[PDB]
Amino acid sequence: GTGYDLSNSVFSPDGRNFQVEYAVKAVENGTTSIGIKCNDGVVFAVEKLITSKLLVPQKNVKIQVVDRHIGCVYSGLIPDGRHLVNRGREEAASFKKLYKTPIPIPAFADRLGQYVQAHTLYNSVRPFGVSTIFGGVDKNGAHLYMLEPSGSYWGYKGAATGKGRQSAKAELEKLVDHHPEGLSAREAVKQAAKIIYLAHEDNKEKDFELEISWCSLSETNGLHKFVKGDLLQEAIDFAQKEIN
Amino acid sequence: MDIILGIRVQDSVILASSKAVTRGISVLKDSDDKTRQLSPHTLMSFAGEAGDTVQFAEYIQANIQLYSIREDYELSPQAVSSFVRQELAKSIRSRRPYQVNVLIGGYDKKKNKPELYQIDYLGTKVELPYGAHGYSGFYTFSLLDHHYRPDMTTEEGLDLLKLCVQELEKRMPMDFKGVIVKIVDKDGIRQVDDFQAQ
Amino acid sequence: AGYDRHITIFSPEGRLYQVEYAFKATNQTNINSLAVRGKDCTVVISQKKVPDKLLDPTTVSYIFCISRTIGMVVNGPIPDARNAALRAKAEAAEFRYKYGYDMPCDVLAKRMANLSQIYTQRAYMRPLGVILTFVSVDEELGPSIYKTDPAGYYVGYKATATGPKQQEITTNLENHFKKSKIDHINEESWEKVVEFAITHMIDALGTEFSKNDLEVGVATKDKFFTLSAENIEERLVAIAEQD
Amino acid sequence: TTIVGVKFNNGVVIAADTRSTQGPIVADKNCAKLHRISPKIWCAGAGTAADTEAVTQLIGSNIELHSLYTSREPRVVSALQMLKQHLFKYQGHIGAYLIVAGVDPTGSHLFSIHAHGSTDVGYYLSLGSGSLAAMAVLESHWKQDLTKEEAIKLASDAIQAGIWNDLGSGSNVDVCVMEIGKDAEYLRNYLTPNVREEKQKSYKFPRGTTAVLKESIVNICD
Amino acid sequence: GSRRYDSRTTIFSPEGRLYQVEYALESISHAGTAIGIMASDGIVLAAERKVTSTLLEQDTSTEKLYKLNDKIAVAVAGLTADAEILINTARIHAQNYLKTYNEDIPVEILVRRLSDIKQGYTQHGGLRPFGVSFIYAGYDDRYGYQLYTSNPSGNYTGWKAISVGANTSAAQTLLQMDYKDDMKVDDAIELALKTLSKTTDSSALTYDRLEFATIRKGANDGEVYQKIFKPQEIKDILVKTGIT
Amino acid sequence: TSIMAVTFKDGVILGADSRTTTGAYIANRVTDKLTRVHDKIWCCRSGSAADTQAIADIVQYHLELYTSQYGTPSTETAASVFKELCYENKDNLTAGIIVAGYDDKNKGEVYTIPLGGSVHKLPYAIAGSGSTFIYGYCDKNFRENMSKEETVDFIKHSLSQAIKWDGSSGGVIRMVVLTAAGVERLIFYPDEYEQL
Amino acid sequence: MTDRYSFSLTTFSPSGKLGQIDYALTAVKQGVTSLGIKATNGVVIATEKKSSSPLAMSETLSKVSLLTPDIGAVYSGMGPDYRVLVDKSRKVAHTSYKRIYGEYPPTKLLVSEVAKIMQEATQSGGVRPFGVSLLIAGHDEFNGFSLYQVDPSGSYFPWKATAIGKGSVAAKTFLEKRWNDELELEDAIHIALLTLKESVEGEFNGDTIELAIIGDENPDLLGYTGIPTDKGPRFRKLTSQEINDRLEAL
Amino acid sequence: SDPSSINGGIVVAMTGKDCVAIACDLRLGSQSLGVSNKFEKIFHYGHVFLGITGLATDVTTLNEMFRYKTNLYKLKEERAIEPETFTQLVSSSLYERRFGPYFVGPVVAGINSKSGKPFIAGFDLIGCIDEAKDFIVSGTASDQLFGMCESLYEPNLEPEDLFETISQALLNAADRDALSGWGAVVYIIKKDEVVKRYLKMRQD
Amino acid sequence: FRNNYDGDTVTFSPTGRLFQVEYALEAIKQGSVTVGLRSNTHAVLVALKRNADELSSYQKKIIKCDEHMGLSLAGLAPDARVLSNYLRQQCNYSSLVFNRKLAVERAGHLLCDKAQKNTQSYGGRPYGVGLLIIGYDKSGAHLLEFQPSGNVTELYGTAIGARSQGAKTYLERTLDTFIKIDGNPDELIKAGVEAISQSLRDESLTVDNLSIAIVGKDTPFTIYDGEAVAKYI
Repeated sequence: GTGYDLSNSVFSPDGRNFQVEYAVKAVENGTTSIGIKCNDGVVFAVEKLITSKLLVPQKNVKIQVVDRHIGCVYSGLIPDGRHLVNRGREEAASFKKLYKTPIPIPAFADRLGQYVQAHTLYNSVRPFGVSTIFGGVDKNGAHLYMLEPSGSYWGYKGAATGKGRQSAKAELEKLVDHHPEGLSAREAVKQAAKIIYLAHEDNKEKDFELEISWCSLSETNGLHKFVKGDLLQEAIDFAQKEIN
Repeated sequence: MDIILGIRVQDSVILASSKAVTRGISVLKDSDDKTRQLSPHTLMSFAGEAGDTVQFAEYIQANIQLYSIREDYELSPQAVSSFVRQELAKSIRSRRPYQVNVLIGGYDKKKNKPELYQIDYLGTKVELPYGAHGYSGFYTFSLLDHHYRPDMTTEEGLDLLKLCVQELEKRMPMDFKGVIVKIVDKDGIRQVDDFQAQ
Repeated sequence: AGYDRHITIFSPEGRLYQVEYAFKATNQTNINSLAVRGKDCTVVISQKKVPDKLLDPTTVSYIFCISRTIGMVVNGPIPDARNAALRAKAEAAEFRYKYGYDMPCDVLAKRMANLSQIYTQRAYMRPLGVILTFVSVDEELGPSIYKTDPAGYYVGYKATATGPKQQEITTNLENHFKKSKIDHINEESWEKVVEFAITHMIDALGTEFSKNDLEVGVATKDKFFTLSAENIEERLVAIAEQD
Repeated sequence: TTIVGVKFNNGVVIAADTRSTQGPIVADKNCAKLHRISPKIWCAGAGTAADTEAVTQLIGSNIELHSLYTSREPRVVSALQMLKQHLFKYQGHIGAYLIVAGVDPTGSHLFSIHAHGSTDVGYYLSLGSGSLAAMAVLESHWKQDLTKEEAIKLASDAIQAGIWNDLGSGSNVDVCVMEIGKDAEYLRNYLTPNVREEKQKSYKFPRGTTAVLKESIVNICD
Repeated sequence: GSRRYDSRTTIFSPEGRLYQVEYALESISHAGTAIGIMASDGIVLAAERKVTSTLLEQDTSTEKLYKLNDKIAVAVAGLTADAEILINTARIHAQNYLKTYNEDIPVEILVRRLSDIKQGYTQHGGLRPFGVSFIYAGYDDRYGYQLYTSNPSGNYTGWKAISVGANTSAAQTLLQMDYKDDMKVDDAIELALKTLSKTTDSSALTYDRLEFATIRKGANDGEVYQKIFKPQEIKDILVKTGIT
Repeated sequence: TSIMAVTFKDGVILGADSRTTTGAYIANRVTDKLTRVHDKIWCCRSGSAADTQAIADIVQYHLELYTSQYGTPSTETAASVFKELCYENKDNLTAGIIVAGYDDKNKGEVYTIPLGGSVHKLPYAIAGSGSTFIYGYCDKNFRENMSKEETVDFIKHSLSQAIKWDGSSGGVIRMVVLTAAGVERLIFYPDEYEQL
Repeated sequence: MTDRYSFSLTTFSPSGKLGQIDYALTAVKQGVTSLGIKATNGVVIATEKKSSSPLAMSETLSKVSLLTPDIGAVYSGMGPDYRVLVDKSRKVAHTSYKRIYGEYPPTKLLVSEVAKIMQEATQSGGVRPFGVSLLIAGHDEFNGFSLYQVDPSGSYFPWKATAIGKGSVAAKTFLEKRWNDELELEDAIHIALLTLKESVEGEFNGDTIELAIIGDENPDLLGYTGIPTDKGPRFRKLTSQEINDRLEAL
Repeated sequence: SDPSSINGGIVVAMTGKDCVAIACDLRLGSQSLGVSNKFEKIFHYGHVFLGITGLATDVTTLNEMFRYKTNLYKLKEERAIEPETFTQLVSSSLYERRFGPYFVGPVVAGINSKSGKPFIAGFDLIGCIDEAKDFIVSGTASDQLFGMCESLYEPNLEPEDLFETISQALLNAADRDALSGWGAVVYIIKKDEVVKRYLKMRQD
Repeated sequence: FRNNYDGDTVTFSPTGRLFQVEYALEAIKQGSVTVGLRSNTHAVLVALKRNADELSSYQKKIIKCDEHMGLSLAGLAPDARVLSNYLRQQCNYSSLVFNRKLAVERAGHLLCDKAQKNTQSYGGRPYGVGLLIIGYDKSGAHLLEFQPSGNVTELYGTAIGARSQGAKTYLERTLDTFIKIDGNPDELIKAGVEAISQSLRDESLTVDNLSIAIVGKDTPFTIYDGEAVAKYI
């Protein structure tokens, strides 16, 4: 019959979970955000629509840090995103407390993964309405990941989600082909600013604000930090130039 | 301790209980009735710890009366004493055990015979022709072992008690301020208001 | 009344649609896997299809190391796949701690199978849309293949296959055994058994593979490990010099 | 109590005396201190009688269930782990001291467990108040590679050392042999070196000697 | 959430009726007939075995008559499994009473408790009720021989003669037609068998399809006795009453 | 008990006597106080046999599960699980534990976890009732990055002295060598070390 | 999270039926045939091992399970439900009997425990009934040999002989004709093999058939000697070879 | 202080030829104060007998518990419980209270109705089973009883002889114990009949 | 359509919407208008109090949370009491435990997370009230806009409630002006009253109908009602 999409943990006759797929709709409807993995770290960037002049510039920070070496950005229901980061922070704290060592990015990924997957197992909960891009530097290098409402996640060279996910992916694939030797943290930052500017066309109606953060072994000492001031404006200029 | 005596004669059970209530250096009351009627033909006397005593007697009274209303029937004295022993036996291994000893005197209307049960705070129950809790037993058991007969009349029983009370007023250390005597028989429970000189 | 199709209760036919639909989800990944037993090793092969160029191929896998000796290959979506893997690892570590010896492959299978049986009887738990193939060289039973489905069913196999083209691979293997008359690959080295597996995978599916089209796991006495793109390449080159 | 364990070339054997006590009184002159956890896993227990028995049955029961669930022969290590973790959970309040031995798919095994939960492994072990008398014999005659017959003699001699020199020990010697390829053989009262001599007189009383007050029949039928 | 699949087993109908109770009774109506007849010197229990075969081991079988106490027994009509659940708690209840008061449990007290349990599944918990009806036959020194009946609702009443299960209407009419206050046990035994005989949906009323029990005070003693007839004992009594 | 762990040029070596007592009685004269919690992370146990066994058994379980999920654990991580167990349960434990492991990047590492539950990373550490007697000896004879042979000798000498003065120590001296080369078990007998 | 299915999934329909249980019964009907035959000196229970792939090793799976050394079980319906029911049954024989009286429970009582477990799955909140029917055969000192059937409802009955599953009707009719109160175990076994042959489509040999018996005590299967009172289990599963030998005298 | 010496009392059981005997005193006191001379310590469930020494309250409780359990056992098993089985029931019931035990010294006696074999068993307060072939003693005069039994006893005594022997053991043991005596009852048990006798003894 | 996906907050509509949250958001639109704006030295709230009858009182729209923080509400009054009371506890905890005044930005995050929890679990309902929060902390003056969806936003000014679009456009127009009104609370308030009046229709703001609050540099959050707001009408 029908009605296989009214309750969460339900399998449709073709083996799908519609509630999860509907969650994806909330994600695709969101702001575009990306992740670029450079040769010794990762760069995060996101689109901040300016609903009105009333929003204080530089004030509603989207990117979030977990512990001191991990960065998180997501598209969709912001509140759902914060909720997931809170779980990540507890998750990272519990790992460190027992094993002493700050949580390895791969282990962190599965921690978020099992949690998000858990929200597709019962009808008493709703799946997460966000796709999240996160990563950092650990004992064995840099790692970039993207997690879907289904709980699915994999490691990426470049990742994008949201409204302009297609432009971004197109651009990220270009970078990959033109840089088999790797991209540097400095370059990833500029390129990130560009990809966001380009992907902003699928929303060219409202004006936006750029936000970038990065975690690089050589640039930030493996710690997660926001790209501010001159390095930021410099990236904005590099984008504003190639947008024309 | 306080005096708690019970003696079962031919057709009734007689309970005598000291009237004194002493706290430390002062006797606070001299007319205290250490008894609760559990049902029209079942009377219970008690002695022990300052608060547990009444809390336990009343708790049981409430339960027996509740049983009476629900079943519109009066439990036999044997059944009541068993319920009481069970409650004390639970108590002994609880966090704060009831420190109460009791005598249960009842008239079994079905068997038409009086019954006397002695039960201590440990849940030790025994049926006897006569019993006592506390130090009284040390003077009254051999007394009654001498002057007691099964077929005695209620009047004979009261004289048997007078004999016990006198011995207690002569040899016991404390001034228990006399006793209150009650009789349980086929017609219920009544108090012998004239024993202060019977 | 028409809800006997949304949770795990019986339909008038005595069926459990949610369990059936779960089985359906197992093919979602469009990948086939197969396992065979050697003289004293066990091999599992699984297709690997990493389409997106933005992905890091090294982080994509449906094969798991549950314990020093147990390997698990999963046919089904990765999130349910990982939920199952984490559970099995937990079950494996606990068993060792409580009973003093390594959990046998068949015992872990029964335990995971029982767990699945529960999602089949309790309403608030949904079945996992995955089929689990566990392998090892048991200290008591030798090479072992045990597979469990969303119905809480499991059994031991001489060899087995799972995925969209399961039937093709199964009959192929069936035939080879009807021929050899033995219930295993009479080969001493695991490399040759891995080669046998990939060879018959190619025959049954009618397709050629590159080092990045497969995923391989091997179980030997006291150790289960996965092969690297290169280990595989070396394996592929070998089958090439026979055809 | 004197219990011992001794490994030989193809298995393990355990033994024990049969005395039970309450202070200076013998409670049981012939109790069995040898318990079966599974067909080929036996346990010699010392300490608080009821505790050794109860913990032995509990783990034995769980071993049977585990065996059925895994379709495998129980292993001595499993009994060892289940026992120790149980005893540890109880911070030594369960006064059990045991020697657990047996043969399983991995070979022959000899262990000991203390009330607090620590375990030991060895080729020869002894526990109980007769512990020292027994161990002195073992430390005096044990050698590597003993035959089933030699092992039984050594173990049995050790138990006797306790029976004769330890007031907490006495009566008979029980033994159980666990050989790698055969059924375990439990030898209850393998030795009975303390049979009471014939009494000097019979104290059978002439009927009517006891004064009776009253008599009656008892109803057993419902 | 779950609310979607909640049948709500404990609610009133617009007519102020309890659905599940009604439906449970509807289930009982198809169960083998059970009859209880009380005489001056005893009580009789007789039930018809629903579904039987050549291969059914009757000597070891019991699906309608259960001993609860030494002075109390019950006849069951409905789900046997559901009855066993209740039966076992009734057995415990009687022993608890005995342990507490050192006196056998008065028949009504046992019946009221069991009825209270049924009543509960009717007012709270969202669980289905027990699909069972009991005929209680017992003796105590306060009311002598007693006959009670309890059904899924948790209500109970006393009877001189009664039936539960199938064809109760026909059976009740036949009983209300030949019952006499001054009956003797043996009289009741015959009335019981005759009624079943006329209500039976089966060809003939043979011993292999019956369970029988009596509670008589065997004069040569002074105590009451429960007797759950054996296959042969029923085969005998059947020939005597004239049903061969 | 006399136990110690020493880092050297190629890794680390653990050593221990083999005596377990119940009063003045030697319940076991051939005890193995060197316990494995991971392929190349071992520990030396002292204090309560029951307590250290129960703790080691649990740490091993935690590291096994850790490995299943995130690969090989560092020596530091193992010392952390021990420490967590020892600190959190300090009121009911009597476990003096030394943690030693060999890592390819860090080479040899030693962490001592005394009674209170604190952790201390050192070049080498000594513990057990017998340790008190060799504080001066060990402080005067230890050198960093000694060779496998020099280290085995340092431990053999140190522990023979500990065994000599402490009645709670004795039997054979056991050692476990941890290097990139693998795991080597060593055993020395009274006739050999007593006359050093 | 948290199971919010605290209400019954099996309720009464207006007709008075309990659907979920009827449906469970239906699932049992679709299952492979299994049967039980009681003799004067033993009981036999058997079923067909319906291999679900020639690559699967049917020995790795047992439809006939030992519950206690004198009690065995077989079924028809959903194998996974049966499997967990076996684990619970072995455990309950311990937790509710052996640990109390130090002896295994008599056949009727264990059956009683199992039956209860099934009844609960018929009324407790959030669950469906078990989709299986069981045939339990055993022996105990004061009751001798017995054979029981337990349905998804929790109901159970004693039998002389019977069958459940796919071709139960035909099988039962056949057993009624051959059974008598004088059968010896070997006779029952023979009759069992004959009855099963009708219900088997393809191959019929010791590898596609599974059969066990509850007969004399097997001291040889004890695993130890020394205790006179311990004589060995009465339960014994026949070997493939043992089956083929009897198939030749079919 | 010692719960096992508050009330006093003793029990003893003996095996004979196709018979078993179990006896007890009738005293129930409180320290020095003798209170009741009718406190019997022997009970029975079907054909199985149980004597219990120790704290009176626990003696009564265990009796009520075993009646409760043996009654359900009969309902479910459809047969009376046997001595060997009952012994296990007693043992596990006691150990269930391992760390807050009943202060009693149980003694089981009876004839297995199927084997006809005579059976006696003793227990410590937390359940340790002592199954003797000759005799079992328990109570505040257990030392005296061990002395009497180890001396007076001999195997296969006829019911009439066993009665004399078990009575002499009990009587003389109780007379050396201030907390035992005050009357006594003896049970002679055979497959078909059970005789109860109240002995005449000192009353001091 | 919608009717099949709006029965609770644990259900997504086929387009990714959460109707129960949306219906909650509606309650705010039906509420009385309230404005919030700030300069670099002060933050102000202006609210229109609604009354039932002319015999009833005007329900309070402003709630003080701490000496440096407070808010105005639009929607279900009870839910505002619950949320403001929780904001008070968080302010309190920050002081007691850390001897630290809770930053407005943190209060916003805490509020967001609290609201969120009631949009992903069965049985709970979203909050049906909007909140404007003003405060003065170690980073100056602040204004936050809280929606029941859990979205909290920092702005220079804004307005919620019925006909709020009026005041909002006006503030979006006056921006460069009011944001510079430092050191003069009276001016900032008048800009607030001018903003709110841009959302009037029914009547005109009276003395027992207007509600104003302010917080700043050396000004503890203080509410003004009745006669106190007279000098502004």
